[PDB]
Amino acid sequence: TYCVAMRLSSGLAFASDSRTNAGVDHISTFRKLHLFQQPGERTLVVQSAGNLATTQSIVSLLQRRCLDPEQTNLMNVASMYEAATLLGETVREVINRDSGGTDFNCNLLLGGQIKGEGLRLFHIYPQGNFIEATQDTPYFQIGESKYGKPIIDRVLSYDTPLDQAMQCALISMDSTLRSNLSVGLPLDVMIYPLDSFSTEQQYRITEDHPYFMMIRKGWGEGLVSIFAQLPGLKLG
Amino acid sequence: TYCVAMRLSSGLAFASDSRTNAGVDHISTFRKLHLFQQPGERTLVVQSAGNLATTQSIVSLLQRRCLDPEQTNLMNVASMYEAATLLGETVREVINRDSTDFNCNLLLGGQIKGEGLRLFHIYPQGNFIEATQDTPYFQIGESKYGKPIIDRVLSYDTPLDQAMQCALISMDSTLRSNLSVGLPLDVMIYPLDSFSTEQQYRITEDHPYFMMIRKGWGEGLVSIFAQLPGLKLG
Amino acid sequence: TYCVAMRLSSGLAFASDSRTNTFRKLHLFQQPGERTLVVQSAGNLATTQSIVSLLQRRCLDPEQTNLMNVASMYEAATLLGETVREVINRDDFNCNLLLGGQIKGEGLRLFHIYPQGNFIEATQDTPYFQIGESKYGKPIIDRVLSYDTPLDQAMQCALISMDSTLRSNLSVGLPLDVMIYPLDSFSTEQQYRITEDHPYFMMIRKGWGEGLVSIFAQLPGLKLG
Amino acid sequence: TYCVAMRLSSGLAFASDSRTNAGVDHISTFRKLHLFQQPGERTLVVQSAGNLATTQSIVSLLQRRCLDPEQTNLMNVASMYEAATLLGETVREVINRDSDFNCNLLLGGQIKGEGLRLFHIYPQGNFIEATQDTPYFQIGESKYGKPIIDRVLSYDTPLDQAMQCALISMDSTLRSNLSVGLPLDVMIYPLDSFSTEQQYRITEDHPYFMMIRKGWGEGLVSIFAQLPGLKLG
Amino acid sequence: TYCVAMRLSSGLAFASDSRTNAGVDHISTFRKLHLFQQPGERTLVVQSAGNLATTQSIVSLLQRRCLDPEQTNLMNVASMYEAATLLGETVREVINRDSTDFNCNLLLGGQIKGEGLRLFHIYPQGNFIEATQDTPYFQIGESKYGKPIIDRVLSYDTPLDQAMQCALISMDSTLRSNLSVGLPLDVMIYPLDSFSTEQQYRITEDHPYFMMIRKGWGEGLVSIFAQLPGLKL
Amino acid sequence: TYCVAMRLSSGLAFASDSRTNAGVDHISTFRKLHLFQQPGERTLVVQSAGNLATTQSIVSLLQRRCLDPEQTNLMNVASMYEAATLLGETVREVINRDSTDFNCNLLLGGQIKGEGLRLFHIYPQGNFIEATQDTPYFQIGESKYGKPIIDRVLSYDTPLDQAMQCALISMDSTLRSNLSVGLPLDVMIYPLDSFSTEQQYRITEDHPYFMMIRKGWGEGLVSIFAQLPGLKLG
Amino acid sequence: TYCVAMRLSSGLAFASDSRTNAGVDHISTFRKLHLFQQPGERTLVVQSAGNLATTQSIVSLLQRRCLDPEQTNLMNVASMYEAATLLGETVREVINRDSTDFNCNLLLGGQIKGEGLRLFHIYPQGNFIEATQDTPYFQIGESKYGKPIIDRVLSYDTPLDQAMQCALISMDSTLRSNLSVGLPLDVMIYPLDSFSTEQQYRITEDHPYFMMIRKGWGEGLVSIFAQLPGLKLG
Amino acid sequence: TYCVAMRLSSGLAFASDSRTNAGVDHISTFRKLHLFQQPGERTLVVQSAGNLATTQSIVSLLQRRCLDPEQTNLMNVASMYEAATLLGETVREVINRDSGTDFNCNLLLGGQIKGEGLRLFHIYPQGNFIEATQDTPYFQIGESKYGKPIIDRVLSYDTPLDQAMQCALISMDSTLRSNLSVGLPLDVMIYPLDSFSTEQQYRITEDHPYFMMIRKGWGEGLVSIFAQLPGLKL
Ligand SMILES: [Cl-]
Ligand SMILES: [Cl-]
Ligand SMILES: [Cl-]
Ligand SMILES: [Cl-]
Repeated sequence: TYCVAMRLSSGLAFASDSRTNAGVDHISTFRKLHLFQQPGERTLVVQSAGNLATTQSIVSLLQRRCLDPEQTNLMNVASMYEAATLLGETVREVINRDSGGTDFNCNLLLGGQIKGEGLRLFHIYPQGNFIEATQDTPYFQIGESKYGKPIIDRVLSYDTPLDQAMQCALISMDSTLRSNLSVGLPLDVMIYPLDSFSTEQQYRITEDHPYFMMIRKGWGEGLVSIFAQLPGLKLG
Repeated sequence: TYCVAMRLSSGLAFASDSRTNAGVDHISTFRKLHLFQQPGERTLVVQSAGNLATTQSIVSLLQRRCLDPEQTNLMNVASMYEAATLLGETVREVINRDSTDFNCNLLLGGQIKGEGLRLFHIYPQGNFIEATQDTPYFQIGESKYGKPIIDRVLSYDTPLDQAMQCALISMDSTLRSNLSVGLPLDVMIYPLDSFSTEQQYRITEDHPYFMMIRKGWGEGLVSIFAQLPGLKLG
Repeated sequence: TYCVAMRLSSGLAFASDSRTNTFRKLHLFQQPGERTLVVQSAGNLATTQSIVSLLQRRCLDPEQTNLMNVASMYEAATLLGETVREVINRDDFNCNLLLGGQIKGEGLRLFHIYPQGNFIEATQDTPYFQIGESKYGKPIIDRVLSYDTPLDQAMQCALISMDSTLRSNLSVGLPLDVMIYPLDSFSTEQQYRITEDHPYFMMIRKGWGEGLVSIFAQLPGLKLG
Repeated sequence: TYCVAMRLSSGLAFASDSRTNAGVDHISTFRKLHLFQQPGERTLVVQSAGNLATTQSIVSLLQRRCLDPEQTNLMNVASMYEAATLLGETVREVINRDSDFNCNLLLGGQIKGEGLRLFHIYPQGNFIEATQDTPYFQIGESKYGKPIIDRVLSYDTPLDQAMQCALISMDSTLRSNLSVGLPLDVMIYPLDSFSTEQQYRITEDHPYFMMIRKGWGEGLVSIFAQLPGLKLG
Repeated sequence: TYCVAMRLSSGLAFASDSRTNAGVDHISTFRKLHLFQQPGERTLVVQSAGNLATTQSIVSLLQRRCLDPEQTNLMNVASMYEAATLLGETVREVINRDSTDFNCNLLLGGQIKGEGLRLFHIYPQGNFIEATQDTPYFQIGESKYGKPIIDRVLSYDTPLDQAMQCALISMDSTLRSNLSVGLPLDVMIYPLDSFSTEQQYRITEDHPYFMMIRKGWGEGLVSIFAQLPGLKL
Repeated sequence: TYCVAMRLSSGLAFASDSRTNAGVDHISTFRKLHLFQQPGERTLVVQSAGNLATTQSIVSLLQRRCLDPEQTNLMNVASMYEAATLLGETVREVINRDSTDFNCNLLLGGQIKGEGLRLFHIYPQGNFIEATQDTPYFQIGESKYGKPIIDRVLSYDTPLDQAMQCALISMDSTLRSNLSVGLPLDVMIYPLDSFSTEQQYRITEDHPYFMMIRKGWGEGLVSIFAQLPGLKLG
Repeated sequence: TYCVAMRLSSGLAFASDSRTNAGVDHISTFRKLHLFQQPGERTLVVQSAGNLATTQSIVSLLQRRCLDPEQTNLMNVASMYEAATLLGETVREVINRDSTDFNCNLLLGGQIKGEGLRLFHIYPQGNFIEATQDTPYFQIGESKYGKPIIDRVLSYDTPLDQAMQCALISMDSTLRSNLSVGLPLDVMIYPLDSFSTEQQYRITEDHPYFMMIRKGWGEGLVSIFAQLPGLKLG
Repeated sequence: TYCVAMRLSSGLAFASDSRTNAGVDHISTFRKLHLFQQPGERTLVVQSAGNLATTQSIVSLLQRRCLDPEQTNLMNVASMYEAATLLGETVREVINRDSGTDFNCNLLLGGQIKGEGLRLFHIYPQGNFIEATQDTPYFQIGESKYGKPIIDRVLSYDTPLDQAMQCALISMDSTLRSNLSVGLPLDVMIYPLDSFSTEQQYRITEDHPYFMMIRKGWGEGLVSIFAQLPGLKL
């Protein structure tokens, strides 16, 4: 479980793995990127980490309540801030129901755009409160995140173009996949261009995916080449 | 707090930062690489992570007891394995006296004449594991930031100087990404059969070569990134 | 005790053994033309039988939430959790449940209920759940089952899985209770009890066993150098 | 962690994975098959599962005590049965010292003057011995790989096929539980040979292993497809 | 996290750092100086300390409610005092919803046309105090390191540029002594009656003047120390 | 309440204020610097902060036991480390008997013949940390006001007299910024290998040199500020 | 925080300190004597003690509302009793809004034309009492230290100049005895039927007369003690 | 209830009132100065404040246990420090029994045991305690603030015994005049250094000539000093 989200001037980039810990001996594939879409009006992405029972319930309840117009839901919230308030309430609702402790805890990332607004990205905590990405901290990570953090800090900034933000996300994934076996393919990624309200750039990245293979091989080879040509060690 | 140690065919490489959390409003610099040296006979290195009160006491006890020939100490143990057994005992002794608040992790590496290079990781519980050709390095403290470069370029047959280059790059990525890790560094190269502590160095913010390799690595990465083939998710 | 449930595009397949250490490990909550719910049990027998009995007894009370008047399978899963927690609070006794079936107005849904009373739902990415002594029978499921596998081949997969389990672990034993639930059918017709004398089960086991021995002998010779 | 050892009429076959759980967020590669060899006189194989620190200490102690003739060790114990008792004592010694800390071990090989013997040593230090009717032992994550062994292995199965059976068992296990992983360490011990030459490291790039996995998988899918149609009525 | 505000006769001076603790392994840069601006009419500065989720919700709710003319907001309150009461209400609202773990402190300083400069310190309870000529500045966050130079050099009558200087030296000493406080900085000079936000600046580690003033202060101090009379106890 | 101790290459420097909060409406003057000295053999300094009942009891018990040769005391401990352990043990003894209300912090520094200068910070839990060359000083009590000047000029190699000057300045800024700290002061300079407590001093409101250095420092700060480069942010 | 008010035959005398604790570790200077003056028609003095946020809100609300003739305010109330009532109402208003730790005490004194001098003590609950000839003064804050001198020398008929002397001696003893009370002071003499704030003063540490009255009282007192008859309790 | 004790170079001075609140409508006279005496060997004085029932049970238990040589008691403790420890144990003892802050008390314990100097303690309701030093040479319990200013301006560690008792009486007089919870008769005592005697112990009644004398002299003395002060120059 590793999800990352980036809020840039030109749009948002999302990447999630799918390797999930369901039990003592139950390691399986679950989608960790879900969409709430009203074409021409809103595009919302929810990413999951932590207890699978908890996050599946949060997504299911949200999806179900989207069908009830007499209730506050992700289709009739006026802004991304209200979506975050709503996500947080649902987090408390599900955790308190399942509880009798940190066992049922989750973290969520919520990102997107509602027509009438700019891009917004939030990190929701188990307590139900949340923080918002700014230009100074333009990305969020949830799950096993430290292996993939150094490359984002090296190359991502608020003004990084979308395609490069996504290359950065994939490289971040590559380093994580290589270093921690709790994170695993397939991947689910998405690029959201500003004011597009489009879900066309949604992709599942498997091991057989030709481009992910190439960027991994190219990056790896580039690094090994940089390393070999480093000037000789002079510690004295 | 981040320490790494590497056991290679030609020797050992050690790198430790010095930034320490002693109390919350008390974050300062403490050395996390200590030496037990017998010129021509043994070279043993201890790296510290976790509770500062606990690690300092363990090291002091080991240091005070090296001066007493009538008890087991790091100067009279016969193998690195007995050295590990002794460290393990002392951990349990210090933690049991002071009382996960008082927990520590240690790295123990070097050579005692008559045997090859050995490197151990000691746990709070006092048990330990040993580095092999398949898993030839250990990290303690805030280690994940710095792990990918090691997995990408380090193996048992990496020459000492490149292993040290790898450690420094590992530190660089850690320094950039987590503020609980901080300069100065204390690093050391132990060439096989040398029983020397001569290549022990303190790396400060002004160190010319550390500055150069960080800059060289960073610029190298930025260029590799820029030259990558265009995104094709379609 | 070993139970398996599969959620495919075209329907659901369930298989449970019955040896305990005979008790039913597959229960039906049936309303013809409206809903078909299957509950499977593994783990502490006292706990599981208590949970199942409360649920059945409450089906007789329409003024209470029960498996006959829940609006969706999601609510069915929520109810099961409440009952799990209710029994826990009242009284190690680990239990696991599988909940699968269909309520009209909704598609096929499948849940794994945990001892803590929380639960997960099967997806296209993870289209089956196992409870009980499950490791012996997992490799064949991974080899041949995917979300779009036909019901009959899914049931064949489940049976071979039982076979490997029956052969390897003596706490799992005949008879079997199995069921094929076709999409939108709301039927319990393809529910069957499989005993030692069942002709087709005998057939697939010998058929499967012989094939594997045949592939094995036909393998290219060992070359480890 | 998954280790299997097979005792046959013609020899022994051993297969171990190497994926190891050393600590929280520390899954690494460690060899789980170690050898105690006396050319022309003795060949002993020890396979490890469970707590890495415990098993490593046991192996290290055994290796170190082999250098001392004034002490009971795996070089001077008279039979495999005495070797098993020796392992068991060492298990208890290390566990009591380090005290969760539990391990399971497999012990197999031949001491000159005796036939092949194979033992499974438990964390309490006791042990059981392989027979002709139950001609293999497994430790670690073993259930996934058990059915294929029961279907095709017997006391009289030749060594090459026994090793093939181990490899398929490893394959179903690798595919089904991510705690088990490549590289592998395997070994074939021919009866009366006292040789350690047929020991191998199998990495992901190993051609025959790539081949046998591909061959077995395709075969299984063919048998499944050629099965008679479902008849539950 | 360290923010300071100074209310002087010729204007207001503000300085904020950006190092923030969002989670254990999440120390990041967040801006801690926010503006509510109506050209020619009002300029309001809000500084943040304490829980980030909490302070961001407070600022965001206020920003959103400014777009609603039918509701009390920072654009239609008549005095800086009503602004402060409004802040306190938003503080209690956020704390109640999200739940000292969620506690925050705020500084509110600025000017509404028809009134002089006003500066408030808002507490986690939603009540507040106001700066006077006797107590002309407030600090929030990690404040003790930087207090001695302010008490030493600042008074109600200090010219604006010297007040900003005091702030920068205050900041330097804090940076030098406590690692929870960190660059970049956000600073602002508000001259009396200007209703202007032009003099707002981001100070990075590369900022030429900040390097200069730190250097001058540091060498000046080291020279003062050396020229001290020899110790006579 | 503010205490600071510095361990330098040439000796140790100590300074403590005296303003103590003993009760709800009872803030009075109490000594926070106590000496255990055996001429020509040992000089040990203890500084106290936290609950007055607790620290006064710890000091009296240590003094009581110094008169009994049949039990471990500060007069017969072999190293400063065993002394720290003894302090930590006495802290736990008093806290448990009297019982965060009873908590205290202590500083312990000095020299025992046969070893170098050693300085410890003892925590209420009874464990402790040791000063090193990288962190050559400790503060207890109200310490943040007085830390920056120390970080600016103090180093392991600062000559003794300057270390004391730095301490007095630190004390001055604290006195000025927080009313829980107050004159008189009790200070001491311990030169390495001297084993003398001859340089212990009480600094009152009337102390001439302290008056001179305060006004001298204050005037100096104002002059430097004024000669700073003019503000240019545009 | 210490405030006193005296209602005498010839007028009123007021004195307050300024030391305020606004939060933990935030002890600073705040005015605790505020004026509401209508030249030739009213002179009202409000003195503050307790929670600063509470008292500052009370005074600010009162000041703002004086600018609103459409509302009851301290400028259009007919008598000091109506003023006390309004003050009590505002006390409840701020305390109920902000919500025992938001509590404050206030003194309200002066004269509104058409009635004589009046002085009130307003409590946190919003009710109040009024000074009479038998109890001609009120104190708020840290008051016990400065009470004996008032009881010994103050009466309803004490002249204004002597009354202020008593208040100053009351402060001196308090300043010397409790560190929550501190300079500068704000004092005022209000002569009967004057309606003037001409006699409003800030007393600093450098204030010539205050230094004189303090030294003079202190010196004289020590002299009295020396002239007492020898102790003979037997 | 007001008790004060002074520890000086030449001896100790004690003074206590007797007015006690035993119930809301039960305000009575009870002695608040008790003696534990061994002629030629020790003199201990215990002074009482707070809950009478608690205070009476403590003093009685100490008196009763003074009759049992097989138990730790105030007659066989080696030092005053051991006596304070004993009182604290008894304070906690009585409070835990009676509770199954209403039952809280404060105590003063002062005197001399042969072989030791003068010692004075203030015992807290928690059973912990502090000791008087040269820096704080007296303690007060009960309603103490009215009487604190005269002691601060007149008492020092080197103050002779007679002037110290005089200082205590004036302190009592001011308290009497300012607070109705404190009342005559008084119980006072002067203990000269190394005397181990209870002869200078006195009951001071309303009719006591010398106290009547010292009150009138001081009252007149103050009023005259007030009268000759320079006129207001604000
Ligand atoms: Cl609902
Ligand atoms: Cl020892
Ligand atoms: Cl890397
Ligand atoms: Cl009257």
